[PDB]
Amino acid sequence: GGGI
Amino acid sequence: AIQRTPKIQVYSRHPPENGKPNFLNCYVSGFHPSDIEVDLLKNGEKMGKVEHSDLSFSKDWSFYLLYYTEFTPNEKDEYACRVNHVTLSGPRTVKWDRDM
Amino acid sequence: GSHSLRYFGTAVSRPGRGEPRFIYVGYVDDTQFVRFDSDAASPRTEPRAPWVEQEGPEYWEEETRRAKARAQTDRADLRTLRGYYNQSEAGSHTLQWMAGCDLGPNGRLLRGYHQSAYDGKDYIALNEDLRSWIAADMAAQNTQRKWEATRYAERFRAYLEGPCLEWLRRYLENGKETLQHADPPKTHVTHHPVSDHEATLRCWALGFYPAEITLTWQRDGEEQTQDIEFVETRPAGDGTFQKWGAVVVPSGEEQRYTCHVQHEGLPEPLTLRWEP
Ligand code: NA
Ligand code: NA
Ligand code: NA
Ligand code: NA
Ligand code: NA
Repeated sequence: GGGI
Repeated sequence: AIQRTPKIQVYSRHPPENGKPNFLNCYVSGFHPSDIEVDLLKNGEKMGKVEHSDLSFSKDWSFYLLYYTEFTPNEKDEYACRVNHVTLSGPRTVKWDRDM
Repeated sequence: GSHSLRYFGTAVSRPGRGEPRFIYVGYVDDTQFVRFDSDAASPRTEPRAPWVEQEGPEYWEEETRRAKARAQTDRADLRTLRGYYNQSEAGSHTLQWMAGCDLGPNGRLLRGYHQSAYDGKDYIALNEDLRSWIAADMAAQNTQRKWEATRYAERFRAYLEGPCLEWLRRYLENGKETLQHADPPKTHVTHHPVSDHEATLRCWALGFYPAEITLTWQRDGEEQTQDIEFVETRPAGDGTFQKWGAVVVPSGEEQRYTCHVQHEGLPEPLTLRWEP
């Protein structure tokens, strides 16, 4: 992903 | 969070035969978190030249590692695997059994 | 067959002692073929199977780039998660992810995966329909809202639907001689007296690939659930697997017991017995  | 105690199996890659080179395996699995210390023991002494797989994990997210080294079984030598983990109070040692 | 390409990642914070440790691995079916370990001086994504070594310099450059970008984000995520759960600055935490595609016997995307865990517990996973997310708790619900806002599900599905399968087919071709060869188990039964009137029969399955196998004992054709021990399938270290199952039996009654082994490498289910 691109950031939790 | 969740911490899990490693399962430990010690075994050879191929059916053991005295005088026939082989690989001695210690498979630690189902543990969490990932830091773990695993030693292969020959007559109680730590073996050098022990390698291990790259850290991986199973479907429940618990880790597993294979530690292994070359060995040539004979009638006199005893082998074991010794494991330290945060979940373990002191090291846990499992003796190699040729029938398992 | 129904093959899979899957990547797994572990990020472990080391607070007060520098950067986290990132260890990433990739698999086709049950065969590992790449790794990335942040603990080298100049870490690179590296081959771990002979049939990927032929990929050119550009492949390794891009997969190293990918790994480092992933590590950058995992670093940030470990930070974010510590805040979400209002945890102390001290103490190590673990973030894990897994993602990949299954190729269907019909040559199309059969299933997709994208899952994450924090300190060993499910955190957020892509639904099987590949359209939406499943959040374990209120912290993961915040991640879910951000990933909906960036339409991540659709973007990741496009990876699963296209390049994931493309690369999987290429791997399967380049390693067809090992990847597409079902190594059957070599099987036998050993006999170990336990007393003057009982003995252990141990049924072995050795050297098989892929890992999926069933091994059970029967007495007079009935499934045996008492007096038994089975070990979980375990790696031999050469790319194949092992498993055994043992049953304690009355001496003189060994021939009532049969071991049953099923594996992709065996055309029929195998029925075996101890053979003195
Ligand atoms: Na270690
Ligand atoms: Na300990
Ligand atoms: Na197959
Ligand atoms: Na094979
Ligand atoms: Na079969």
